[PDB]
Amino acid sequence: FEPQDIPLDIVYEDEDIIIINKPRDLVVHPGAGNPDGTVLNALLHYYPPIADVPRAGIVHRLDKDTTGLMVVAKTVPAQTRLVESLQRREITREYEAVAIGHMTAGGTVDEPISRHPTKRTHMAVHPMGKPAVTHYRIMEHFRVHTRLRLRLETGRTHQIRVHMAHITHPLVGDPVYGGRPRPPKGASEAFISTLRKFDRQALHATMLRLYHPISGIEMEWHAPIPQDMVELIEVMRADFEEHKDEVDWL
Repeated sequence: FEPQDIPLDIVYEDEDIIIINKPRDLVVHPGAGNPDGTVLNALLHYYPPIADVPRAGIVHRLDKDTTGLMVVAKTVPAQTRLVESLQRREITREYEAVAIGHMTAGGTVDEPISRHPTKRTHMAVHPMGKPAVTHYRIMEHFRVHTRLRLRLETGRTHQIRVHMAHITHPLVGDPVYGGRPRPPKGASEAFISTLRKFDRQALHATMLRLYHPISGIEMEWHAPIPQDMVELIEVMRADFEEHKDEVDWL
C-alpha cells in the first residue's frame, strides 16, 4: 500500500469527492495477483492525505478491464456517507456493454451469485449463492451481437459479466465467461480482426449519479465509451448494414 506514480483521469473534484474515469488494465484495490499498481496506489500518490481515509476513499469498484466512472471519498465523513448512500442504492451507475448473440428484448437477470467451487478466480450463478439483480435494455441491434445499457440493484464481483453469460449472452471480449468464441460467418476481415484484438469484456460505466455527501446536491457525470468499444461498435454496425443490404437492390 505504497504511493505509486500512476496517472488518473479526474473528471471532477471538489473538497470532498473525486470522480475518475478508469481505463482498462487497472485494478482498483490490491489483492491476490495484484499487490500494487492499483487505483489505491495512484490515489496515495495523487493525494497522500487520503491515507487517513478507510481504503483510501474507495467506496465502489470496477474490474481491472472494465472501464468507467467511479467516485472516491477524500474525507472520512464523505466516505461514511457515500458508503451509506451506496447501500441505500442512492448512487446510480449505468453501464454500456456489447454482448454476444442477437437479443430480442431487454430484461432482468435475478440469479444468485457465488464463488466458483473449482476455479478460484471465477464467480458463478448458483441457487445457493447470494441474491443478485441485473437490469438491461437493448440500445442497438447488430447481426449476432447486441449493444446494451444496464443498471443494477446489487453490485457483486463480476455480476454483469456472469449474469450475461448465464443467459447465453456473455460480453464480447470477456476472457473468463466465454466472450471470445469463434467469429460469426460472413464476417469481413476488419470485423474478424477487430474481434481478435478486443481482449477485454465490452463493459463501460458511462454514467454516475449521486447526491453530494456533504451538500446533498444531486450530481451526474457522463463518460463516453472508450475508443476500443467505439471501433468495435462501428465495425459491427458496418457488418449489420452490409447484412441488411442483402436484397435492397434486388
